[PDB]
Amino acid sequence: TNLKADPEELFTKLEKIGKGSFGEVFKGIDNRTQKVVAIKIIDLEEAEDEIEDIQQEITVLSQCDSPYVTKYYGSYLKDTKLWIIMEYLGGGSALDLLEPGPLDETQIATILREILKGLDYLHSEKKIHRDIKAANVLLSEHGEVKLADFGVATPFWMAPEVIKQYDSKADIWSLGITAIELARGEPPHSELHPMKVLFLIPKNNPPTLEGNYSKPLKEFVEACLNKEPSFRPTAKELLKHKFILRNAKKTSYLTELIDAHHH
Ligand SMILES: CNc1ncc2cc(-c3ccc(-c4cccc(C)n4)cc3Cl)c(=O)n(C[C@H]3OC[C@H](N)CO3)c2n1
Repeated sequence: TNLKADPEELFTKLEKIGKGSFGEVFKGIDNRTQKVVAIKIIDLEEAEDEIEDIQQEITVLSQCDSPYVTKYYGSYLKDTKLWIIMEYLGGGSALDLLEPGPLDETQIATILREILKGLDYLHSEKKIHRDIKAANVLLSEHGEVKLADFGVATPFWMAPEVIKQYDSKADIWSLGITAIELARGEPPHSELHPMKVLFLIPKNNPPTLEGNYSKPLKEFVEACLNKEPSFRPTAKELLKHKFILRNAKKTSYLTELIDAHHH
């Protein structure tokens, strides 16, 4: 977290690539290497109790060294603005890639498998992602799949025990919801007011995947979406799930999904 270096000099800020947590995010250029980066700019005068959450997310990202976690390159403070520099992933989010139409089960399994590799990494490091969902899964222009936007230490992807106040198995529930989101376009209860969903997730039976999907995909979802966390499999075990093994293919095939999105 460098305090003398000037980030206007080190980076060229390009177009906004969305609003993230706590500030605007820009495509940018590292002027020394010409590599494309993602730049989040947070106004610290506009942040109340958020500054502690920002620092905690920086710390966690700095401790991750995995091809399945968006890389953190550093941060800078210029007058009142914190610049956070991260790996730029040109494929967009998995949520973005749902827009042209439905994924097939090969694409779903490939994305889930790469998410599981990230979760296996994090849980083996004694970390919890805490916000697994399609919008937080970023793809490189080559089809590599990475996790982003860790949750701080909207309810639709939250495990019931998280809502009732848990461990890494909460990520497995969120993965199940993400599986449904990748199959259907949106999570269970997405039509409902969030405050309704807050009491439905604890109260109701767990969601199931409805529609003409393979039984292994439906069983993948069911295994993740058990109200009892100890009954959920680990990420390691789910990497061997028949749905994953029978359907996932090379990640480079996902470039066809990325091109379809830039139709
Ligand atoms: C479309 N390619 C693409 N490539 C790469 C990144 C990277 C980040 C990123 C993540 C997290 C943070 C970060 C790190 C520590 C603390 C705090 C408070 N934020 C900083 C950035 Cl720079 C991003 O915001 N986006 C955009 C986003 O929009 C929201 C969506 N949920 C995920 O992607 C990216 N987008």
